[PDB]
Amino acid sequence: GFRKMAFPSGKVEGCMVQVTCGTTTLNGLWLDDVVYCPRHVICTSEDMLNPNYEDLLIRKSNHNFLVQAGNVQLRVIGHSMQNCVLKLKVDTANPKTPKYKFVRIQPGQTFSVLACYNGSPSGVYQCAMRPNFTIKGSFLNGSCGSVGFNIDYDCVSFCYMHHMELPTGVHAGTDLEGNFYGPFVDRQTAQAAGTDTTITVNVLAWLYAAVINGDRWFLNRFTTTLNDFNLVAMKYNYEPLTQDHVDILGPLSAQTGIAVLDMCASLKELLQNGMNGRTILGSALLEDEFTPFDVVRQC
Amino acid sequence: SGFRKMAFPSGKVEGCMVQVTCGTTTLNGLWLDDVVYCPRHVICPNYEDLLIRKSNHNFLVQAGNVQLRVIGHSMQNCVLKLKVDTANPKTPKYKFVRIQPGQTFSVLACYNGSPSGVYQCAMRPNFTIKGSFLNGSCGSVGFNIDYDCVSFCYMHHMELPTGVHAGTDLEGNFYGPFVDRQTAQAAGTDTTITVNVLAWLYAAVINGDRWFLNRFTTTLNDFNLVAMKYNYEPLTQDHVDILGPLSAQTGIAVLDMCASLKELLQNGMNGRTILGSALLEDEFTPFDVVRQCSG
Ligand SMILES: Cn1cc(-c2cc(-c3cc(Cl)c(F)c(OCc4ccccc4Cl)c3)c(=O)n(-c3cccnc3)c2)c(=O)[nH]c1=O
Repeated sequence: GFRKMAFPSGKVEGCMVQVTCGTTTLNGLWLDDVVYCPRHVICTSEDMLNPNYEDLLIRKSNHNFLVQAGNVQLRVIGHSMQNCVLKLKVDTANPKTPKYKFVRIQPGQTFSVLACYNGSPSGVYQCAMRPNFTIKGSFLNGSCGSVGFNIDYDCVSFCYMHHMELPTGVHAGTDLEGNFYGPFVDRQTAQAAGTDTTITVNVLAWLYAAVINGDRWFLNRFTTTLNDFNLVAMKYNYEPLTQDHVDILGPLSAQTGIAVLDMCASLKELLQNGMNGRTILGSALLEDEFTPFDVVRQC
Repeated sequence: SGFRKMAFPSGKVEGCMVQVTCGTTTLNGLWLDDVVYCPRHVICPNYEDLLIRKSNHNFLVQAGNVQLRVIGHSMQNCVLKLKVDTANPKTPKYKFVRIQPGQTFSVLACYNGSPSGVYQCAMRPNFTIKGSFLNGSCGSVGFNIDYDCVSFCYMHHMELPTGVHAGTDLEGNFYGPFVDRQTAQAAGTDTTITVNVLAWLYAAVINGDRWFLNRFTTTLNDFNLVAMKYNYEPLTQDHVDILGPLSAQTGIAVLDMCASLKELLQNGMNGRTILGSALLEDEFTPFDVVRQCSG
């Protein structure tokens, strides 16, 4: 069938530690001899509205950072800040370090989240970067420093580190170079996410998946132009579909024989009619958290 | 805040997955101490005489890029136990358990000894699971983690025509009325897991999705007569007491929430969603909702 699978979390579990600074404890990512964690681990609650992190970090000494992997304590021998991520240099390389790289992902892209509390992982789930650069995750207090990743062969690509929960209940974070996804800042001042839209190219990939698994009830005889489609789909809060999106789908189009702009016409009709009580691949809603790359891997 | 289908972290189980090959067939095996566990249909039907002709060296056992010499074999129900020359140094604290319909577990899907994805499943009332499997997945395993102890509960044996999957516990007993043979087999008519739907409505409330709540209450009998009408599972008194912790953390008594559910069963949702779903979700247990939404 088609289930939203996460990646096996084992390679990431071996990297999670807890980082303590004063009364603050959150999770860090231990790779080689560096521990990475959100820089607000150094913050007090009075500084939260307008923290001066450079001013706060220059006042800290290595021995102020208690880093703990399992039962073991790690000695911090250096520290530096990169954008919104703090990098704590430690005196012993992590022997469980996998092959890895850091990558900045784009809206529509999917990844797995290892939700951790006190450096101990508690669950893993699949997630997508929304077009408004938030993620609809599942995070409790203490989850800061949890990370999102993909696994390709044996290479863990780290793409997200969790920093905060916005007022609307969605989550905001940075890449592993500390740059936020979206217009957010690690400050407790008012900030709001742009209106969230549906990831059109992902919905289409999911329909192609439905056709591959046997389900054709939503297909119609029509075709459309790219500009006719975008004019209709914008009215439903769908992301504009670009010629690049059209190119990304070509393999699935070839595999099923339905041209991309035919499938677009079926999606136009589905938006107009709703499900009429039916389901596609076990869902009564249009699914937008499977990329074209995903569909092919599990189909 | 937020609510997701969440699996247990699979690291403790990844360290136990291996490929087993008998002739042409290659499927995944579970390596604990000095034994590899896998479905007995990898020997291919009569298995008593079929296994008595296979020698230890009929079974190629690859643990990653290393070879395990099979030095013994044994069968327990539908599961093959291959004794190997050396114990798995990554063996977690573990036990074998059998789960009940309605209970959930995580699944580590493998392909040629290679674990490739993890997802959270529920044992259906008809004893099947709606999993995502492609060829090579057999012997992929289901488990729960509690503390540091892995409870293994599921080993996958076969796909079914409906797209659902059938398998055994780690002692080789099937879940449901299925046999590991090429015979044509059909899943029984499924039913919805009522206590899970209710735990999920509780998760929706905890997340601020409150629209489906109403002033009323009901009775188990009046409610249960509407469950049978909608192909829902009988709600029992044990179910109510199990939903107790959430009943307090929110102020919604369980038969109050049942009035909400009866009223959603009757009239559906007015083009509305609950926790981003257009359907009533029944794959989260009361325990699942607690471990995720409070601590
Ligand atoms: C000390 N401390 C702090 C945290 C921690 C900090 C935060 C957090 C971090 C930063 Cl930089 C903030 F600007 C922030 O104000 C949010 C806000 C309030 C009002 C208006 C707008 C905004 Cl944006 C919050 C957090 O959001 N969470 C969290 C909670 C629930 C789910 N996910 C994340 C947790 C922690 O986990 N451990 C630990 O010891």
